[PDB]
This record gives sequence, C-alpha cells and structure tokens, in this order.
Amino acid sequence: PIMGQDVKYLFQSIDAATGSAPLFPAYQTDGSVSGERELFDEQTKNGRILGPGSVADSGEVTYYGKRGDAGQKAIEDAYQNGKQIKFWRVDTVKNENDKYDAQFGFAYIESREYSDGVEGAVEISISLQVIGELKNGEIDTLPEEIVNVSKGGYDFQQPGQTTGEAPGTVPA
Amino acid sequence: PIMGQDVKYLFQSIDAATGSAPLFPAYQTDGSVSGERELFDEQTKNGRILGPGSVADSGEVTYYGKRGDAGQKAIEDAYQNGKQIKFWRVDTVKNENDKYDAQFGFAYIESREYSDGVEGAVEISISLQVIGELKNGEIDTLPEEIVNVSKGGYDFQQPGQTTGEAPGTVPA
Amino acid sequence: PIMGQDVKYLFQSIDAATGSAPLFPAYQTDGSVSGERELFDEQTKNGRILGPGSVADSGEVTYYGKRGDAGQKAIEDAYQNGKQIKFWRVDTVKNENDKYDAQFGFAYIESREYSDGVEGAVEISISLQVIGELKNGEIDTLPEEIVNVSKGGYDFQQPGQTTGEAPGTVPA
Amino acid sequence: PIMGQDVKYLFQSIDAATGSAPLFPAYQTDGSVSGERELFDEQTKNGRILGPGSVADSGEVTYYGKRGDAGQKAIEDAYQNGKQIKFWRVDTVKNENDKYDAQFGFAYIESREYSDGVEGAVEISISLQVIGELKNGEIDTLPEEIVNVSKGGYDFQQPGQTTGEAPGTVPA
Amino acid sequence: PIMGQDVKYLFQSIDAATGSAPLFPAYQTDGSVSGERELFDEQTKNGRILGPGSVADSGEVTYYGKRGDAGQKAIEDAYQNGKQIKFWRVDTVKNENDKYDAQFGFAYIESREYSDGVEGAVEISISLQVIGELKNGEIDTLPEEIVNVSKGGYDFQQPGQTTGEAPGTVPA
Amino acid sequence: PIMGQDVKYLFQSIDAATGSAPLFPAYQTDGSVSGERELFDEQTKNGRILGPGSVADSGEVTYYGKRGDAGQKAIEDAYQNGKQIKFWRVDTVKNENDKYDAQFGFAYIESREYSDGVEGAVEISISLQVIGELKNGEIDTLPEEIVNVSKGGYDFQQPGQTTGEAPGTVPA
Amino acid sequence: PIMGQDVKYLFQSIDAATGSAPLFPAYQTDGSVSGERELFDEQTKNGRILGPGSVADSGEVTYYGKRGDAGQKAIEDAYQNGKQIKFWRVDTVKNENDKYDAQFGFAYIESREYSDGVEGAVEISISLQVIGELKNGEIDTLPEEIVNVSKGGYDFQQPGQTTGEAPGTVPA
Amino acid sequence: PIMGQDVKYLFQSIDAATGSAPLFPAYQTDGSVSGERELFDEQTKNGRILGPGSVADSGEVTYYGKRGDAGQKAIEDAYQNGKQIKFWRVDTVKNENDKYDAQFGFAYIESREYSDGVEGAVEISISLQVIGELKNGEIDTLPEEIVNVSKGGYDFQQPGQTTGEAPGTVPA
Amino acid sequence: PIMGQDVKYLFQSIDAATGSAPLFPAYQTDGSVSGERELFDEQTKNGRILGPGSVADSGEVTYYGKRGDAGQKAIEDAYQNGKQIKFWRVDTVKNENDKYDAQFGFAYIESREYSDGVEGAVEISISLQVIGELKNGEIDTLPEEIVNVSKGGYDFQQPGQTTGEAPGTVPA
Amino acid sequence: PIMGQDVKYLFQSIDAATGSAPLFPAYQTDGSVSGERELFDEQTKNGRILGPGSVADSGEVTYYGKRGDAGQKAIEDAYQNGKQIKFWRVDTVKNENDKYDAQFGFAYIESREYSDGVEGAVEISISLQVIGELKNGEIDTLPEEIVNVSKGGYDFQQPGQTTGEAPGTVPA
Amino acid sequence: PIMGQDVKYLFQSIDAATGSAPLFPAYQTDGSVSGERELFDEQTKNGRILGPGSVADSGEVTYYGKRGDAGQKAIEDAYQNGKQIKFWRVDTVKNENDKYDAQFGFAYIESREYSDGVEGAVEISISLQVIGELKNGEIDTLPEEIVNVSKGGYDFQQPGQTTGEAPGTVPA
Repeated sequence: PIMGQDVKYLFQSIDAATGSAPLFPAYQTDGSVSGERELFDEQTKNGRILGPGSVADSGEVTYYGKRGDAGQKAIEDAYQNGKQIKFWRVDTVKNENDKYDAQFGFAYIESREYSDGVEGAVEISISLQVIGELKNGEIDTLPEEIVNVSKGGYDFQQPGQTTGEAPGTVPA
Repeated sequence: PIMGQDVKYLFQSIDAATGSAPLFPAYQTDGSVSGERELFDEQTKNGRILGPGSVADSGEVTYYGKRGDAGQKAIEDAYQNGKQIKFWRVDTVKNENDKYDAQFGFAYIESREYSDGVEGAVEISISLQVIGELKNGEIDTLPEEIVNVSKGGYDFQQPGQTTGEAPGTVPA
Repeated sequence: PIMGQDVKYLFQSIDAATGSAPLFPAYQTDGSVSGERELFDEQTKNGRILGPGSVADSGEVTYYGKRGDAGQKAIEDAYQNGKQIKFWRVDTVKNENDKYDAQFGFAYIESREYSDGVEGAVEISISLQVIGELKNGEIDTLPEEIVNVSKGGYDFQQPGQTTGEAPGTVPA
Repeated sequence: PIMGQDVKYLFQSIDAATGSAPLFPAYQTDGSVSGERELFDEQTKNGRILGPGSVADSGEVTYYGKRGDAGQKAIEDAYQNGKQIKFWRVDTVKNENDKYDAQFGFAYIESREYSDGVEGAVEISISLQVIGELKNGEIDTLPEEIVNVSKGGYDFQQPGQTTGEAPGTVPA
Repeated sequence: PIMGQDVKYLFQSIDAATGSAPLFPAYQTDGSVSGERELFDEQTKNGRILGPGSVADSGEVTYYGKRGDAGQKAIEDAYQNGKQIKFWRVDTVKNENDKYDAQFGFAYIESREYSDGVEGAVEISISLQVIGELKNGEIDTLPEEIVNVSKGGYDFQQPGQTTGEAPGTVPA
Repeated sequence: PIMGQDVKYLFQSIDAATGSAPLFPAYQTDGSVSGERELFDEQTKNGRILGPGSVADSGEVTYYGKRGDAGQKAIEDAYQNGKQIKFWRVDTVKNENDKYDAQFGFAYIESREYSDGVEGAVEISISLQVIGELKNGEIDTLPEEIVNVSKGGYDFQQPGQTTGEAPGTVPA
Repeated sequence: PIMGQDVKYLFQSIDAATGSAPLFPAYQTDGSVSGERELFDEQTKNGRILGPGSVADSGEVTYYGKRGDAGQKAIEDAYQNGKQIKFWRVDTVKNENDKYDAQFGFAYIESREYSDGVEGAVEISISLQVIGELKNGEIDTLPEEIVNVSKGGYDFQQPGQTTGEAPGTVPA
Repeated sequence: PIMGQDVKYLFQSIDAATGSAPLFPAYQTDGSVSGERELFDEQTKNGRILGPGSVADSGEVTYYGKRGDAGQKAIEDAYQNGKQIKFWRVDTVKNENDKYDAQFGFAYIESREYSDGVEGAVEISISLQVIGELKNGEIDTLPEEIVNVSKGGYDFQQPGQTTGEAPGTVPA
Repeated sequence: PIMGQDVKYLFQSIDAATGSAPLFPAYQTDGSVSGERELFDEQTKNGRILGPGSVADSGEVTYYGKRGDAGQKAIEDAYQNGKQIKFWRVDTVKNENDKYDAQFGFAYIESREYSDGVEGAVEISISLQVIGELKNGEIDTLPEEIVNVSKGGYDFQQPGQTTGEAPGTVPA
Repeated sequence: PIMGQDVKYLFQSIDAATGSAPLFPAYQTDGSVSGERELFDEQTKNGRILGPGSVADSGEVTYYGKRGDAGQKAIEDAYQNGKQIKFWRVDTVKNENDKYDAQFGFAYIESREYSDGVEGAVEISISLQVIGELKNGEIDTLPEEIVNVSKGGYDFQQPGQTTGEAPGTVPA
Repeated sequence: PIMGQDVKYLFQSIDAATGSAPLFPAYQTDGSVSGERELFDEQTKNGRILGPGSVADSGEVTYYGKRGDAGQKAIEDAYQNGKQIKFWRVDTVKNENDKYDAQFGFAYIESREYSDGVEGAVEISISLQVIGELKNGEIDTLPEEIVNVSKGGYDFQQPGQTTGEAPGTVPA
C-alpha cells in the first residue's frame, strides 16, 4: 500500500518564486491532524449532532537538522522573522493519471521546538496550522527525492576517491 | 465466540445509491464507545440516579491507507468536502435466521488524523459521531470480505505468472 | 480466601419475571467502586470531617461477546432501548448459613464501550450506577456456573462424536 | 529499622466496646498521607509562607478479602451502613518503655473500592479521613498478629491430620 | 515401570466420526507440559500461596513424516485450514480394570515447525494447547499399534516375495 | 557424610488420614531451592542490607512413572483435580536422639511436566511451592524404604519360582 | 564532581539550641525545587518578560524511618504538633577555604506522606517550603556522618562479639 | 549533520565585561522550545488563523554540578540574587564563512530545580525565558571546549605523575 | 602462589560468643563476587564515568552436608529462623607479620539451594550478601583445619582398632 | 564452488587516496549479516507482509594482529581517532566477464574488541555497519593476495639464506 | 605475528610516584573490549548510520593471585578503598623506533570477582572502565618481565642450593 517512506512534504518559500520545491531531507515522524468541530443542540430530541463545524488542520513535522541545505533556513525565515509557507504533501508511488499526488495548503508555524540531547542527535519539531487542505494532485515533484535516493553509497574510485562519508568526488 | 476479525464496518456513501457496501480493507483496531449520560439529583434522599440521559456514540476506526480503492476517497469526500456516511457494523459469523448482523447508523466524522511514521507504514485514525444505533440485522453483505479472504496466496503459473506480490494474473 | 474467580455477577432483566438469574458467561475483570462523599468543613476548628455524604457506587464490568446467549441482548435491551437491571454480586464459595452470598442492587448503565481489536478478541466494557448496595445474601443461584464449570473437556464417542470444540453431542 | 511488615493497623468498632483490637489479616500496601495546608501570602515582601494550615490526613489501606473473619464486616458496617472507626497504627518491634507504639485516630471512610480480577485475587482498597493524629503509644496489642505469625505450617499427625491447607486439627 | 515406548498419542479428527483413532506412526519424543499458574502473595505475613491458577497444558509432539498415511494430513487439515483435534494420551501396557488408560484432551495447535535437514531425515515438531486433561480410562484402542508392532520385518517368502523392503506380499 | 540416596521425600494426601507416608519408588533427582528475598538499599550510605524477605521454597522433584502404586495418583489428585500435599523431606541415616530427621512443609504444585521419550523411559518433573520449611525431626517413617530396599533380586525357588522379573513368589 | 552521596541535609530543631546539627540518616532521594515566578506582560511589544518574580522553594526529602534516633521525632514535632525547622543543605567534599558549604533556610513542612509497603520497607516523603535560600557556608558539621560512614563492618571479637548486624560491642 | 554534542550553550554574565564566554561543562539534555502564539478568529468563514502571535521562547538546560568552576556560581548569581544572562547557542562544527554560528538571546531564569538522588549523581535543571532569538553568528568561541575536549586521558609521567583522575601534573 | 585449598571460610554465629570459628568440613567451590556499581555519564564530552558506585558483594559457597557437626545448623539458624552471620575469608599459608590473613564481613543469606542428586552426593549452595569487606588480618584461626588435615587415614591397630571407616579409636 | 579462502575483504582509508587496497593478512572468520527489517501486519486479514524495511548490514571481521603492516593502523585510525572506511568484499576466483567481483560499501566501526589469551595468540574482532551494499564488480585488486599467496615459504638458499622464518633474502 | 604472551598490562598506582610499573605476574586471559556506540537513524531514507557515539572501553583482566607482591594490593587499594589506576597495555616484541608500544588509559574498576575452586587454584577476574585509550608509545618498561622471564628454573648448585621450588639462593 503506502509505506512510511512513501509520503514526503515538499516545502516552498513565499519569496523565492522558483519552481523547485525544496523539501528538507532527514525526516522523522509527521502528522496532519485534521480537527473538524461540529454543532450540537438537543432540540428536546435525541440530538442534532449531524451539524458541521470549522476545520483546523495541524501538522507535527519532525526532522533532523543538517548543517547546511538552506531549506530549513527558509523554515526559520518563515518562523523567526515571520512569514508563511507553501506546503505540499506528496507521495512517492507512481500514479497512472498524474505522476504523484498531494494534499496542499498554505501553512503557518505555531512552534519550532528542537531537542538537543547528549547521545541522540538534535531533532527539530515543528507545528503547523492550515486553513483547509486542497487536493491539488499535480505531476512534477523535481525528482531529487524519489529516484535519487537509491543506495547512499556510490561505486568506487581506488586511486582517487578523496572522500569522507558522502561518496563519489573527483580528486580535490 | 466473536473474534477481533469477526466484526467489520461496511461503509456506504450518501451519493452512490449503489447496493454494494464498499468497506475499506486493511483495517486496524476500532471502537464504538457509547456514552449515555443521565439525570442526577439527590431530592434530599439517597439519590435519583435511575434517570436516563442522552446517548452520544463515537467510533475510533483505524486502518492503513492503500494507494487506490476509492472507498477511503469516499471517506475523504465525506470529511473534507463535507457529507455524511452510511455506517454498518456487521459480523463475519453465519447466523441461522439471517446471514449476518449489524449495528447501523448515519454517522458523521469528527476528525481524520493520520500518522506518517518512518519505519511503520501510515495509519489513518478516524472519529465518528452517530445519533443512535439501530439494530438492522440484514442478510447480504456482498461477500468480497468474508469468504473471499481465504489465503492471500494463489496457486501458480510457471511459464506465465507475470506477477508481483498480489498473485494470479495472465501473461499481460 | 476469595479468588478472582470466586465472585460472579448474576444479572436479571426487569421484564422476564423468571427465577433463573442468567449471569453472563465469558467474563473479564470487574469493579464495584463505591464512592461516598462527605460533609467537609472547618468550623474555625481542626475540621468537621466526620460528616457523611451521598454514596454513588459504580461498576466497571468487562467481558467478551459471545455470538449467541441472549443475556447480553438483555443487557443491550437495558442500555440501547432504555431499561434498568436487577444486579447481583454473588460468591462461588459455599457458606454454612446460606449457599452463597451477595451484594444486591438495582443498577443503570452509563456506557457500553467495546473494543474491536485485530489480534485480540472483542471486549465489552460496561459501566454501572446504583443507588445503594443491599446485603440480600440468598441461597439459590441455579448452579450452571459454579459446579458446571468443571473441565471443559468431556469423555469421547469414537464412532459418533460429530463435534467441534465444545464437546459431547450425539451423531446429528 | 522498620520493615514493610513491621507496621500493622489495629482496628476497633464503635459498638463492640471490647478490648481486643481486631486488625484484619492478609493486608496489602497502605498509606497515611498527611496533607497539611498553610497560609500562603506575600505581604509585599518575599512571602508570609511560614503560616500554618489545617491538617487533612488520608489513608489508602489495601488488603485481600477473606471469606469469613467479620472484622471486614465491621468495616462494611462502618461504610455501607454508615458509622466511624477507631483507628490504630501500631508497630511490631519491641520498645523498651512500652511494648509497641502507634499513631492513633478516629477515622471515617471515603470510599471502599475493591477490584475483582480474573487471575489475580480480589483486593479491597479503602480510603480514610481523620481529624488529626494522636500519639497514644500504648502497650497491649493482643498478640495474635506479632508472634502468632510464625510459619503457617505446623508439625504433623500422620494417622490423624484430616486437614487441608491451614494445618493442625484433630480428626473431626 | 513405564518405558518411552509404552505411551502413544492416538489422534482423531473432528470431522470423521470414525471409531478408529489414527495415531501417526514413526514417533519421536513427546511432551505434555502442564503449566498451572498460581497466586503467590505476601500479605504482611509469611505468604498466601493458597491461590490456584489456570492450567495451560502444552504438547511438544515430534515425529517423522511418512509419504502417505493421512493422519498427518488430518493434522495439517486441523492446522493449515483451521480446525481442532481430538487428542489422546493412551498407554501400551495392559490394565486389569480396563484394557488401557489415557489422559484425554481437545487440543489446538500453536505451531507446526518441521526441520528439513540434509542427512538426517525430516522431523516434524508440533506444539499443542489444551484446556484441561481428563482421566478417561477406556478400553478399545484399535490394536494396530500395540500388538501389530512386533518386529518390523517378517520371516520369508523364498519363491514369491517380489517386494521392496517391507516384506510379505503376493507376486503382484 | 550424606549421600544422594540418603534423603527421600515422603508424601501424604490431605484426604487419606492414614499414617503410612507413601513415597514413590524409582525416584530421580530432587531440589529444594529456598529463595528468600531481601531488602537491599543504599540510603546515601554503604547499604541497608538488613532487610529480610519472604521465603519462597520450590521443589524440583523428578521420578519415573510406575504403572500402579497410587501415590502418584494422589499427586495427580492434588494437581489435576486441585488439592494440596503434605510434604516430607526425610533422611535415611539413623540418629541417636530420633530415628530419622526431616524438613517439613505443606506444598502446592506449580507444574507437572513429564517427558515421554523414545528410548529413555518416561520421567515426571514436578514443581513444588511451600510457605516455609519446618524442622520436624520425628521418628517413625514406616520402614518400607530404608531397609527393605536391599537388592531387588532374591535367591531362588528352583521348582516353583514361576515369576517374571521381581522374584520370590509361591507357585501360582 | 558532586555525587548523589556528596550532599546531605543537616536539620536542627527550633527548641534545642544545641550546636550538633542532627541530620537524620538512612536517606533516599531529595529535591530542592526553586520555583521563582516573573512579571509577564506584552505592553504592545515583544514582551516584558524580563521582570522578576517571587521565589517559592520546595523540598522533596525522602528517607527511611529508623526505629529510634529522635531527629525524625523532631521532624514530627515540627509537623504534627506544629513548629518550624532550621534547614541546612551541606556538602560532603572538602573545600579549601571552608570545610564544607551549604544552601540554608528556615523551612516549614507542607506534608509528611509515608508509604507502608509489603515487601518494600517504609519510606517517609516530606515536602518543604522556605522563604529564600541563604548561602551561609560554614565549617563544622559535627563529623559523625562524613568520615564516620566508613565501611559498616568492624573488626571482630571472637570470644566476645555478642552482636547482631550493627557490629562492635563488649560482651554485655 | 549536527550531532547531540555539536551544539553547546555559551553563557556570559552581565557584570563581568570579559570576552571569554564561560559555558559550564558536564552538560545533559537541553531544549529551546520556541512557543509562538497566533491570532485566532473565524469571521463567519473558514478561519483567520493566518495571523501572527507573540513568541515566548523557553530553555530546558540540564547539566551536572561540579564542585568548582564558578560559571554556575554566576548562574546562581543570576537566579538567587537576581540578574539576567547573556545567552549563546553555538555550534561545534566549522563553518566556512564564520568559525561557528549561534542563536543569541538575553535570557532570564524561571526555575533552578536540581535532583539529589542516591545512586545517580546530582543534576541541575534550569528553565529560561527569552524575548526573541537573534541570529548573531559570530566567530571566536575561546576554543577550550571545541578542540580541547580531545581524549580526557593524557600521556604519562612514570616517576612523577602524582595525579588522580584528571591527569597531567608535575610532582608537587 | 595460592591454591584452591589455601583459602577457607571461617564462620561464626551471632549468638554463640565462643571463640572457635566453626568452618564446615568437605567444602566445594566458593566465590566472593564483589560487584561495585558506578556512575556512567556522557555529558557532551568523552564521558563522566568517574563516579564511584555502591559495592554489593555476594558469596557462592558450596559444600557437602555432613550428618552432624552443627555449624551448618548455625547456618540454617541464620537462614530459616532469620539471623545474620559473622563471615571470615581466611588463608591457609603462614605469613611472617601475622599467622594468617583474611577478608572479613558481616553476611546475610539470599538463598540456601541444595541439590539432592541420585548417584552424586547431596550438595548445598548458599548465597551471601555483605555490606563491605574489611581487611582484618588476624592471627589465631583455631588450628583444626590447617595442620590437622593431613591424610584422614592413620597407621594401624591390629588387635583392637574396632572402628568403621574413619579410623583410630580404642577397643569399645 | 566458493571456498572459505576464496573471499577476502579489501580495505581502503578515506584519507590515503592511493590505489592499493590494503587488506590485512592473517584472516580469521568473517561475516556480512544483512539485516533488512519489514512490516508484518494483520489488518483483520491474513496479513500485510508487503512492507519493506531498512537494511542495516553488519560485519564481523576477525583476524590476527601482525606487529607492522599499517593497514590495521588505518583501521585504528578509523576507530580510535574517528573516521570511516572504504569497504570491499572481493572474491579470489577468476571471472570471465571481469577479473573478480565484489560487494562494496562505506563502513563505520561499532566495536574493536580483541582477545589477549595466554597460549593462543591474540585475535581482533571488529564490527562493521554500512548503509547499503553495492554490487561493484570491478577488475584490478592489486594481486599481492590472490596469486602471491602460494606456499608461505620459499624453496631454498643453502649457503646464503641467513634469515629467520620468512625465507628468501640475500646474505645481509 | 603477535602471540598471547607478547602483550602485558603494566599497572601503576595513583599515589606511588615511582617509575617502576608493577605488573602482576602469573597472568591469565585478558580483554580490552572497546564499545563505541553510534547514532542509528532511518530518516525516510536508506539510513543515517553516520553518527559517532561515545566510547566505553572495558577490560576483562584475569590472573592468579600470588601470596605477596603488592601490585595486587595496589589493585585492592584502588577497588576496596576506592581510588583509580594508571593502566598500560604494552607489547613484548622489540620495535625499532621505540623499544615497545602501548595503548594507555586511566582506568576505574567495575568489579573484582575471584573464584576459589577446590582442585584448581584460585583465579581473579577484574573489570575495567576507561574514558578513552591513548596511543602512548614509549621506551622504558623496566625489563624485569620481558627478558628476565627465561625459564622459571635455573641451572644448579649441587652442595648448597638449600632452596624450595624457585631455585638460586646462597646456603642459608
């Protein structure tokens, strides 16, 4: 069906106007908790609980902060300076009508609470509020996170690897 | 007696008007919590706890989201667009007067909160409110979820399987 | 002393007027939580804590739902239709003045909350409110639940068992 | 020092007027939680927190219900009928001025909440309220619970034991 | 006394209604491990060991798989399709009140774990679960496994054996 | 000193009232594992090792099942039906104050787990649980297991032995 | 650095006027939770959260009650009768200006809640309120709890120890 | 990326005016929980949740107390006397524009709650409030906590170490 | 160096006040397993493993039960009745400062688990718990176990030995 | 097929950038344990085994430490200083498509645990972790370990060997 | 290469300031097990196994206790009194840059568990913890354990040896 790796959250800044959708890697658990309230009276009857309510949809997105890769710096530009976020919930599996699919929203951060442990690495917890989801199922997701994530390790170069962990470079 | 597999929740959309009852497969745990309040005074006596109250009956239905099989798209059509759900709580064991039996209701979703983990696959949690259950024990349940769930694995075809996991197809 | 099996709850419907006391089989844990409040002041003194209060006695009765045996349908006739319950808390050990003994009450259900799991079987939780217990220790409990619970297994019939789990029947 | 077995709770009914102090056998964990409030002020200063408050002292006494031995029936005479309790907190170690010592009070039950499990035996939880502790350290505790608890098992009588668990009887 | 050959496990299907009791030959070791739990308590006393427990009685039955002889096909019909087993622990020695004697049960399989080695022959391990054994000393055990197991081999047929290993047939 | 044959376990049923003490023939190894717990604490000190604990003394009693000799049927009456055991750990050597000496207890069985092998004979493992051992050094042990165990074999009766293995009977 | 043993709480009664500082031994975990509030506004700005607040400093002191050693009787004289406590938080490590050091205060007990378990020994929990800590780092701590805690065990006296656990006495 | 060791909190007093940034060693877990509220109405619409709110950013900084190293005494000068703190959140990894980078703030302590256990060492918990973070990424961090944390153990001096744990001194 | 015979465990009762140190004959393997805990920390550093822990020192003392020689009855007086033991770990070789040397303690028994085998003799396992070993090198060990153990056997007494196995007595 | 000598692990440092691939000689047992997790779920169905898992492949590489040959010094530079390893699993037999073949990775050491025995020589155990193996079948393996391993020893040099064990050098 | 005799563990006290390095003779097996933990993450990727962890390096040092030779008395001064150890892992083979080489540390003892057998001699097991090993290759190891260990035995002195086992002294 749909795995815990099959869904990722493409983020886009309000000020770039560049069609790339930088999602930030090293994810963790997530959440799109869609809380829709509802009217209730009794009418001296069994109840009138059928009535609708306003929908407030939150997001608990957790990840790990890498030392560069300024998409999270755009997240902190949205939070600490004060902006909003173009928010995309896209999938990894291939559809046959579109390429992928999504739940879309213009989101605003409640809180950016990150833990700095001792043995565990740091983890950024981020809350989200959005007005209402919008099912903008689209096609191009700029595939640097779907097929690009292949093995981690690359092939070799015996005289000239000149590399730490993140593999595959020319000598100097 | 009745096992944790012996009870499933047949759903039907308000707009289909089609007698098929699409329940959505790949379930998880459930809940039909029937909270009925009660008038309580003391009357300068031991109490008047005998008095009835209004019944508000909720449902915590959890499952896993499959990439197709649009019954859950009818769930999200009822939630996100805003509709109601024809709700059926049917059993799997065979009765001797009817075929199966049920607790019935016209239900309305509070919240659709799904978790996107990392190692575990995604899980959809859904809350339900219903006015009052109605014991419409009926017969036909369109048996694609009672006897049809048999083994998962199918027989073989050695020169011509041409199949991934979900078995049993012709070569093209 | 008194074991966790030594106490069972004989139930009786308000409309049967039948002297049998059908308790329901396949129990789980229970609880008779007797919450009595108290007149609590200070009176410019150490306190007037000695004063009594109203007694509200609840019960958390859990069991497993069996596919027949309509005593639980009498429970649901008391709950969902709206009635009351004749409630008996009897013991299994043999007294020397009476046969058994009891804590008695006319009870009313708050809530009927059952869980439908996946691997665990379904479990019915039921809350109870009663005005006040009454020590009607009586004799006859119709012993189909005291001595009749003996082994589960019966002897055999090799050419003629014709039986599934619950043993001991004639050939058709 | 003082063990968890070294402290037991001698109880006495208000209506017996008999000097025996029936404590109940087969106890469980306990608690004498002494909550004394205090005048909490500031007085445009660092605080006036030195001021005293009223003392409300509770007791969470748990035990297991034996099928006879009517001391617990005197507890239920204090609770279900409605009375008060003469409450003694005595020790097991031998003093050199007295025999034993105690914290004393006239107590009143909040609640009698007992759990009836399935495999675990039943356990009676009892709450207590007292005006104020009083250090009436006395001598005689009627030693059927200090030195009498020795082994449980007794010696034998091979042609004539005629006994179940609790040993040491004559043949009929 | 009683040897390791003196006890064999006669099996019977729930669906046959045939008085034959097919045990399956080529046995290996067995086990009827009767784990009855208990309430061990401390009670500010020496202890409250009196508490009985539920009896969970398992069976480690190992044997060798023969290419026919459909008793093990009835075992796999009870396991893989999902049924139960009429279980018999009978003895080989001759009693004087009955013919033989037994510990009886209605069993359900935990696991059917068989080892396919290389040079050792294949061996089937089967776990068993029963509510409670029942001392059903009976007489007829269809003696094809008490007296009929005599040598393995037979005497001779010098002109007209015409057989493989297991001797004693007419020529074609 | 004391050999592994010098200590045997005389048993007695709770219902017999017969001074015989049936121990069982063809014993195997034993065990009286006396686990007394303790309070070990630290107290911002070196330790609070002073605390005694409850003593739970188990027994691993193994033997071989003989086809009669109903002392093991008294064991299975204590276990499979549900009773207790009068338990005796007596010695074989002669004392000068008494005849023999013992550690005594009232025991309750955890488990009765016997192995049915193939070539080794069957062996019964029995777990035991007692409140506390009691040093009841007594005299009479009904000497059919101290001096009577001499050889097994006897001399002869050349015309009229007419016996199987266990020798020494009259002709028919 | 500072161990969990390196800090102990020297207590002194208000009525003794004796320079000995009886702390009570057999400690357990502790706590000096210093809750200082703060002026909390916004002032149509980012906030005025810089502003100070009143300090309320509590102490969760847990220990085990020894049968004598009346420093805890001075604690119960402060609580149950109603007094105050001179409170010292001193260290065990040696300083090079002073001997030891302290966080000091005049404290008042909220609550004295002790648990009487079954297998665990009793444990006294005590809450503390103090106006404000005062750093009266002093020298003499009457070293019977710093260097005197050495091993617990003492040397011997083979004809004349005459002692239980707490060692080292003359013969009577 | 960024490890749990890669971020440390450089502290500076308001009164020193010394460019050293004494952070206190022996850290534990941390936290910079940035709680920013938001304007919340509905306007007879889907909602006006887009509106910003005030940011209150807290810090849970835990560490272990060392017997000297008076930076924590400057923390206690800020708390117990009443001052403020210059607060730096710097990274350990090397940047290529600056040396390191930081999140800065002028902070004020809510509470200083430390635990004194028995087996575990003491642990200081400290809460922080700050108006707003300021991204003052600077260069020099006085590298006695970035490179100087190398091994702990030093080389040797066999005739003349004269040292306890923290190694490397001259003889006297 | 030091052989397995060179170290023996002299015991002394708490109630005897007799300078004899009864050790027991026919010892078996031993053990003084000194488990001292420690503080294990990481501290955003290489570690703060420095922390000492409490020392909990056990003893696995195994021997063979001789039918008399009541030192083991003093052990069973310490265990089964409930007392403590004066514990001695002395050596056999001669020193030049003292006669012998020792590691000393005051011990308390966890468990007394002895095996009653069949063909091996019985063996007693005893667990020990001590606060802290103390290096009490002393002189006199009452030499009936250092020099007296030479052969067991003696030379002869041809007319009048009149002895069983352990030789050397007068006629009658 | 493939023997236990036919596979060797070529190692390369991250800092060398020299095309030599130093494996370290005197191998012992190895291991590439490829642990790929999975999602096994139940779904009120037969199961949902479809879920892939992350793959964590470990290496148990054991060898013997030679006194020089600095490849193991590069291992200890990766472990004790802290680096990573370019990891190679190559084969010894000659292929016809390439020269040799391999499973490749970028590895990081868990532990370096070596045993220093007495009568056996020392042995180094090393654990390995890799993100993902990659099938990099390549050609050149610098043949000092494929064809060069011929005997260990050489033929002879009768006058002028002048060598220790490892033969074949010029005089001086 | 390197034999099990080629590596020995030179010890030095923290209080001596004597350049001698007393190792203790009669070694047995050893161990320096270097457990360095790591961050193990999945990150909706192939993994983030990259994270370094803290190194906890232990030592299992076993030897035989000689009756003098106070190096082990310095070990017991570190354990039983409470100190630390200067720890040396040096090699026996000769280098050409230095004489020998080492892995060095400052160690603290977990446990000192020694076995006192019967027919085998005693053996001491000692556990070690160190912050971090440091590669301190040095020259002088006080060669009384590298070259001086030659045979054990010496040549002769035929009239005037006058010695026990370890030979080579003057007459008297």
